[PDB]
Amino acid sequence: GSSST
Amino acid sequence: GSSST
Amino acid sequence: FCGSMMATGKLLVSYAPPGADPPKKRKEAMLGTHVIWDIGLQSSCTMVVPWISNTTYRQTIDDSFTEGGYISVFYQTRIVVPLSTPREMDILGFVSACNDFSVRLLRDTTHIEQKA
Amino acid sequence: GAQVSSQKVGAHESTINYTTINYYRDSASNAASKQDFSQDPSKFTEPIKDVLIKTAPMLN
Amino acid sequence: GAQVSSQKVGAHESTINYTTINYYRDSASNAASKQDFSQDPSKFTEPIKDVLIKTAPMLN
Amino acid sequence: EACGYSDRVLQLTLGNSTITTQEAANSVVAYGRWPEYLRDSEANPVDQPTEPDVAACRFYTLDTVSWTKESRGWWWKLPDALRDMGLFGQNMYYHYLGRSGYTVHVQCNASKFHQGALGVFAVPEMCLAGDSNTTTMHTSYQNANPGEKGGTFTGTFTPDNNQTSPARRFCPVDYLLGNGTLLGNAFVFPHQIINLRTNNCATLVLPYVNSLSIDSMVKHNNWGIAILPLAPLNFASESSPEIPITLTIAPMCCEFNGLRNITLPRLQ
Amino acid sequence: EACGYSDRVLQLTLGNSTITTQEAANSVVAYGRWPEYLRDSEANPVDQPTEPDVAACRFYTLDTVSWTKESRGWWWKLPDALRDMGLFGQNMYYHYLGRSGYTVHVQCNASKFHQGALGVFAVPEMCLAGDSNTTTMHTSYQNANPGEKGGTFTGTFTPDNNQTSPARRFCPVDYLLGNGTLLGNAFVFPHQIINLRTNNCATLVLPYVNSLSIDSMVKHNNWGIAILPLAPLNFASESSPEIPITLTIAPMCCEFNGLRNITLPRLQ
Amino acid sequence: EACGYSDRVLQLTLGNSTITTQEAANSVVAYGRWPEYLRDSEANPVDQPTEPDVAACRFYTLDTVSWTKESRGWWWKLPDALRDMGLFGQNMYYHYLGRSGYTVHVQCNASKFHQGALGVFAVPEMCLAGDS
Amino acid sequence: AATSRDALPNTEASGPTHSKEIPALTAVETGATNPLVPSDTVQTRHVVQHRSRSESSIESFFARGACVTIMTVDNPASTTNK
Amino acid sequence: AATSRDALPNTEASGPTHSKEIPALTAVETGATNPLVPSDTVQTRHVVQHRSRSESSIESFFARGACVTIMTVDNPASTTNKDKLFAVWKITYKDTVQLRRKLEFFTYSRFDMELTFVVTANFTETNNGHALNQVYQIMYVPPGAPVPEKWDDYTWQTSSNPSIFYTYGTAPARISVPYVGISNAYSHFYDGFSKVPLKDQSAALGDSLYGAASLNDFGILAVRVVNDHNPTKVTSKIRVYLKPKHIRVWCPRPPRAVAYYGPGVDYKDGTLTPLSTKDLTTY
Ligand SMILES: CCCCCCCCCCCCC/C=C\[C@H](O)[C@H](N)CO
Ligand SMILES: *C(=O)CCCCCCCCCCCCC
Ligand SMILES: *C(=O)CCCCCCCCCCCCC
Repeated sequence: GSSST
Repeated sequence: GSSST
Repeated sequence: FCGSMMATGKLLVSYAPPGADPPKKRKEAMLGTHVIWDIGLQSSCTMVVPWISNTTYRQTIDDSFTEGGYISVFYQTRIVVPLSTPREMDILGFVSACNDFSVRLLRDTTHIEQKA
Repeated sequence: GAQVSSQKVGAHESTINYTTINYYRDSASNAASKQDFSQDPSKFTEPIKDVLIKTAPMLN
Repeated sequence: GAQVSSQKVGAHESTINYTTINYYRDSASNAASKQDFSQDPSKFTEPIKDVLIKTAPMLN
Repeated sequence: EACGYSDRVLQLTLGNSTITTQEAANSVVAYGRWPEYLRDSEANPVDQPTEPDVAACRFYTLDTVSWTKESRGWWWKLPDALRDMGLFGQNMYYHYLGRSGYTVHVQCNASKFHQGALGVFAVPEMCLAGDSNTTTMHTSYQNANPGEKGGTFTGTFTPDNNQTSPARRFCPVDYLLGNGTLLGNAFVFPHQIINLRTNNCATLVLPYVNSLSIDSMVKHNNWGIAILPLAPLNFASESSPEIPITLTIAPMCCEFNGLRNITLPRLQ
Repeated sequence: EACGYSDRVLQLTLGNSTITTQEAANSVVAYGRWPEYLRDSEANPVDQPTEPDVAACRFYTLDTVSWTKESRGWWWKLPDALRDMGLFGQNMYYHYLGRSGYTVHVQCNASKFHQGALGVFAVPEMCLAGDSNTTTMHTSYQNANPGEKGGTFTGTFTPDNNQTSPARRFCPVDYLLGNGTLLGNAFVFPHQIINLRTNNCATLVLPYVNSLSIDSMVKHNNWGIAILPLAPLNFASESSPEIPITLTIAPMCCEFNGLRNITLPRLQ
Repeated sequence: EACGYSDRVLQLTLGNSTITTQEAANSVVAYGRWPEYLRDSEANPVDQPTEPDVAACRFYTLDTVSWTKESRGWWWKLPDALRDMGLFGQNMYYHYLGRSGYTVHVQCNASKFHQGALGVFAVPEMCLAGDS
Repeated sequence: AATSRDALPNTEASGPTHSKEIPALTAVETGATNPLVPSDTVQTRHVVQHRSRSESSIESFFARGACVTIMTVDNPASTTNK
Repeated sequence: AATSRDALPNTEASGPTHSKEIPALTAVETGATNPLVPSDTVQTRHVVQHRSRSESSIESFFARGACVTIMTVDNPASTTNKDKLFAVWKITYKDTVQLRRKLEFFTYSRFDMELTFVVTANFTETNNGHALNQVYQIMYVPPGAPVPEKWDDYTWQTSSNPSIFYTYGTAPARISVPYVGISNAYSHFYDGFSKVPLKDQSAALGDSLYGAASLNDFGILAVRVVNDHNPTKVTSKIRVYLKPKHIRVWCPRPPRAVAYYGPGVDYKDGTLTPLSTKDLTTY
C-alpha cells in the first residue's frame, strides 16, 4: 500500500 | 486494491 | 568397470586443486583429493570434486585466474585376470553436478552456428 | 488490483518491494513474474522403482 | 507498494514528501534512494590499539 | 544388514582421501585402542602443540612392491616410512617431538584362480637384528631407516665379513621374524592375514604406543609393519606369477612439540 | 598506569616467540579490524581447512637491511616475504588456497644524538609500476616477488631500454609511492612513523584484506609493506651514518584450503 | 531382506505371462510415472473406450538379434514393434485412436568370462535422421 | 514451496570415517546417478551457502527475444517492370 | 542512525584555560590524527551548525554518468571495397581517465551499473545523397559467447545475449546491470598474477601480466547499424556513459598524481613532475 520514511 | 507477495 | 566378472583391480581416482605441477605420477596425485576404487560387485565408483575455488564463481572459458585443477586416474595395484579371460577392457566415465551447483549470466553458446 | 512483491536485493546502497498492475484482460499479455518453483531432480536422476539409500550397496 | 519519504527542503516558497514506486523486479533496476548513513572516521583517523584521550599525552 | 551392509565392504575417509574395499576381512584396532590426542593428565612438554589435522592425517600411498614365488617378505618402520610424505613429514622434521597413531591399509588383489597368504603384522618397537657376528647393535641409522622403500626379509643369515668397511645393515631372517623369535608367534601382535581366496586387503588401526607420552620421531620408530608370505604365491600352473602389493598409511591424532629450525638428516 | 604501564613499553607474544619494546609509539590495528578466521557465513571452498596455529603464527625475522644517508626506501609483499619461513611457507606452497593476517614489527634503534624518520606503511593491493615505456604491466613474476630480501624505491625513473631482453622489473619512484600517486598521501593507509627521537619501532596488526574470503597466496599478494625515509638519517656530524632496520612479521589466524602436491615456483 | 529379497532377483507378471530374473540391476520407471488409464479430466474423444486388459497387456517376445564385435546398435519404435502382436495389434489397427504404456524387458546373458556393456535407452519421440 | 531464487543447501561439516557405509561405491547400470555431496567422500567444513539457481529456471533460461526471421519488402517506382 | 544529510556538530562556546590538559600536543608516529576542534586551542562562541555532508556521501560523490568509450560504426555503399564497420569494445572504466581516478580513490567496490548510450551520425562524402533513420544493435557478448566476425553473421541473432535495438534520434538508450563480479567486490587493484610460473615448465608457459586477473574480465559490447548498405555512406558514434548506482567502497587510496599510462599503475617518463615551483616563505 504505502511505506512512510 | 492490493495483493502482497 | 566393463571388464569381466573374473577381472579384479584397485584404481586411484584423483583431484588436485590448482597451483602446482599437474600430477603425472601417482606420487603426486595421491597427495590431493582422491578415492581408491576397489573393483567388485558394486560396478561403479564415484569421486566428488568438492567446490574449492578462490573466486565465488568460475568462468566458463579457459581462464588461469579461475582455473579448477586436475582430474586423473592411476593404477593402485593392477588389473588381474585368470586364464581364459580378456586381458584388456574398458572403463566408462560419467560427470554430473551436485545439489550445491549453480550457474549465472546467461549467454549464447559457441556450440552451434549458422554460417550463411 | 495492484500486486506488491519483494525484490531479492543483491548490492545494497528492510525489504524492498515492487508493484505490478496488469493492464490487459488476457493473461497472455502479462509480463513474466519470475516467481518460479524448483523441484527435485529425482524423476531423472533416481528413476528406479526401489528407493536408493546412498550409504547402502546399490546392488544387493 | 508506494514508498513515501521526506525531502530536506532547502529554499522555501510542514514536511514536504515525495513518492517512489519500483516498477521492476530486480533491485538493480531501481533508482538510488540517497538515504545514506554516515560513520565515524576512527578506523582511519584513530587506528591505534589503545584508545586516545585528546587531553592526555599521546605518549606516556 | 538387510539393507546390504557387509564386513567385507568398507569405506574409510580421512582428510581429502577415501579408500573403498569390497573384499575386506573386517578391520583391526590394535589392543582395542583407537588413536587419541595427548591428554592433559598425561602431558609432558609444556609448550602449545601443533595439531596439523587434515593436512597430515590423510592416506599416503607408498611405493608399490611386487610379490613373487621367491619373495621372502617386506618391512617398514613408522614414522620412518612416512618421513617424506607431505605436511606430515614436514611437521616431523620441524619439531623436536611428535606423536601419532595410524590407519594402515595394505592392498593386494588377484583372482579366484590364484592363491597365497600374506601375514600383515603391526609390531611395537620392532627391533631388527644386524648383519654382523663381530659387532652387535651396529646397524647404522641410514640402514635402519630405509624411508618409504622399506626393507626385506631373507630366508638365510649371511654374516657381513668385510671388517674394513662393514655393511652395517640388518639381516632379518624370516622364520625368526627378523629378531630372533619364531614367526609362528607373531600373531600375538596386532595383525590380519591377506589370504587371496578370502580378502584383498588388511586394515590395521594403530594407537600411539610408547613408554612415553611423546618422543623424537626422527630418532625412534614406534611401530614396525612386517609383511610375510605365510603361504606362497601361486597361480594356474605358471611358474613365475607376480601380483603387486600396495601400502597406504594415514597418520591419526598427531601432535608435535618443540618447534625450531628443520632437521636435515644424513640418510645416505 | 600508577603501577607503571606504558604506551611505549610493550610485549607481544605469538607461538614460541616474544618481542619486547621500551620505545614504542603505541601500536596500530589496521582499519580497526583484528585478524580473524573465516566465518561459516562468509566461507567458500567446502573442504576442511588446515589451521597450523602456533607452528605458523609466530614471529619470523627477515634479513636486516641498512639505513644510510643515501637510502631511498624499501618494500616487501605479503605473503611473499614469508614464503620461505618455516611451516608457514610450507602450508602456503602445499595448498591451492590460503588466507592470513599479520603482526608487523619494524625495528630500528639509534641514540639521542641521531635523527631521522621512517614512514612505515601497510598498503592493501600494493601494485607497483614497471620499468618500461614500451610495455605496460610487464614486471615478471620473479621480479614482482623478491621474497624476504624485498625491493627498494628509487628517487629517479630510469626506463629500461633493452628491448631485446627487457629487465622486466619494477621501477618504484619514491615521491610517487612507487605507484603514480603522491607519497604525502600514503598516510591514509594504516601506518606508523619511526622518528628516532620518539620511538624505535613500528607495529602494525593487519587483518586479511581482499575482495574474496580466501585466495591463491602464490599468485597474489594481499598487503605491501613500504618503508621510506620521511626525514633523512643524520648523526653527530658524521657524513656516512648507518643504522640497521630489522623486519619481524608473524602470520595470524591463517587457514588453508585445497591440499595437493607442493607448488615449486620458478623464482629466478 | 533377511528373508532373502534382492534387487537383482525379480519376477514381473502381466496377463498370462511371467518373467523371472536373477541378475537384474533394479528396474526403471521412466520419469517416475507409472502407466495409467486416461482420466476424465484429461479425456478428449467422447466415445466409450475399449480396454482389452489381459488380452493385450502381456509380455510379447520379439525376434532375437545377435550381438557381435561388429554390432553398432539396434532400434525399435513403439507401438510399431508390437503392431503384429496378438490382440494388441488388432486393437491398434481397428481403432482411429489408441494410447498405451509399456514394460520393456531386454534380455542378454553371457558368462563371468565375457565382457561388454549395452546402453538401453527409452526415448520419447525418437525422430531418426534420413539417408539423404 | 522451494523457489528458484532460494539459496542452495549448506555444506555441513563432516569428520573422519571408518564404516560399512559405502556412498562412493555404486552401480550406474541401474539407470540412477549417485546422489553424492562432498561430505560423503572428503572431510568438510560448515559453509552457509548463499548461491541460488534463479537464473537457470526454465523461465529465466528462455527470457530473451531471439531473431527467428528477416523479411524483405520494398516500394519501387511505379514505372518498374518488376 | 547518523545520516549523510544530518547537520554536523555545533560549536560549543569555550573560555580561557590554564591546566595540565594538553590537546595541542600530540605524536603522529602513533599513526593517529589528533581529533581536535577549534574550542581546543582557541576561545569559541556557540554556533548552531546547519551544514551537512550530504553531497560527499560515497553515493553522492559517484552519482553521475561518466563517458567511458566512444564506439565507431558505419553503413557504406554496397559497392565499397572495404567492409561495413561494426564495433567491438572490451568493457572497462579504464579507457578514459575521470571516472577511473574517482573509483581509484578506493581499492574495492560494489555497485549496480547503469549504462546510458548517446548515438550521433553524420555524412562523410560531399555527396548530396541520403540515408534513412538508422537502427543500432548494441549486443553484450559475455566471456565465452561467440564474438561477431561480420556485421550480419549468425551471432547478431542474440537468443541468449542481451541486445538493445536503439532507434536514431530517440531518447538515449539505458539499461541497468546488478553487481556482477565473480568476487565479493570489484577489485580496482590486484597485486598479483593469474599464473604461477612453475620450475618444471617453460618460462613462456608460466607467464602472465602483472596485475591482470581474468583476460576477458567482463566481455565485450558489439555495435552495428542494422540497416543494409546505403549508396551514401553514413558514420556513427556510440558514446557510452557509466554510472555506479547503489555503491559501496573499501580501503581508501591516494588519487592518481601523474598521468595514466595503460590499465595498470605504470607511468611514463616525462610525466612525473605534477608539482609546481613555489617558494617556502611566499604566500
Ligand atoms: C545490453 C548491454 C549490457 C551490458 C552489460 C555489461 C556487464 C558487464 C559488467 C561490467 C562491470 C565493470 C566493473 C568495473 C571494473 C572492475 O571494477 C575492476 N577492473 C575489477 O574487477
Ligand atoms: C487495483 O488495481 C486498484 C488500485 C488502482 C491504482 C491505480 C491503477 C493505475 C492505472 C491503471 C490503469 C489500468 C490499466 C487498463
Ligand atoms: C503499492 O504500490 C500500492 C499502490 C499502487 C498505486 C498505483 C501504482 C502506480 C502504477 C504502478 C505500475 C507498476 C509498475 C510495474
